[PDB]
Amino acid sequence: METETSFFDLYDVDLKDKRSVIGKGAFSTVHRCVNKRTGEVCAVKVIALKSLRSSEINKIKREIGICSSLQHEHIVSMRRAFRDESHFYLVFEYVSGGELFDEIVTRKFYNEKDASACMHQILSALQHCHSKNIIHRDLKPENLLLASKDPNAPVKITDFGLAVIMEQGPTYFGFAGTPGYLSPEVIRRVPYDTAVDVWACGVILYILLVGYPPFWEEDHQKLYAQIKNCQYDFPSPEWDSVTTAAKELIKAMLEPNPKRRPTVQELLQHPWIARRDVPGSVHRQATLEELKKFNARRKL
Repeated sequence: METETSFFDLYDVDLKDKRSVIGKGAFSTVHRCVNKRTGEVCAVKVIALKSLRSSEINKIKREIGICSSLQHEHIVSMRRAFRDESHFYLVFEYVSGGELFDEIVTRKFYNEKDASACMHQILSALQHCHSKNIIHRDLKPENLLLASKDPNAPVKITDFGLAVIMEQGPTYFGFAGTPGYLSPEVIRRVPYDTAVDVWACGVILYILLVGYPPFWEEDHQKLYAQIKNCQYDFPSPEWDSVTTAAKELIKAMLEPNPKRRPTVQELLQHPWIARRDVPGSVHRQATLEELKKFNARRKL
């Protein structure tokens, strides 16, 4: 990262203007900035250093190393990273399509084939991550973005703040991730690996098909219990119109034991992902309505 040059020397943005703010998070704020030299529109992630403990700062530096190691079409590319005496500035490629789940609910047509295109992009990005021994650890709809408000815009995964680098096989990296997408191995606090990402994909794919998560419980202890014992189902009637290929793919992605869980490469070679005509074609309006309820529920 550039510790000598100021972000404000290479990029232009008024951090005080409201119309510059792309996103407001609890630990950072993402503004729309413009490359002074090239005119490229970018999303800078501003992180004040003020109240930050050392663990948080090194978490950020970890995110910078990992994000710089990653150059893939379906990963939001970090252009450059800056650190001055008060702020981190993580410049990223501009992403204007918003969250994937916020856009699916606005589609007039959505079927398993669309869900398979999304999952294909997510899986390919994950294949690039795991190839470099990177575990995202926190895959969730908030991290699944669309590059543009255009149809057929690419899905890009993002937010590697919780990402870890696995050097020596299954390793304990701590208990992190959002509860609904936590892998059983992480809940058990045993050493884990890239398989945890696969787990989240399963949970995500499930949602992509029906609009509600397989593990939903307000009590996080009963939720972690459901995840450990792999207590989920395909309720009628929503799942009766789903291909058994998708159902089997989710059953595989949600394998309670990481050793029996497919790698992302194996998933990318699954017929529901690789064959353009295995996923169902019928429009799933119920998935869209349930997904509006879901999007509403997670924010609140």
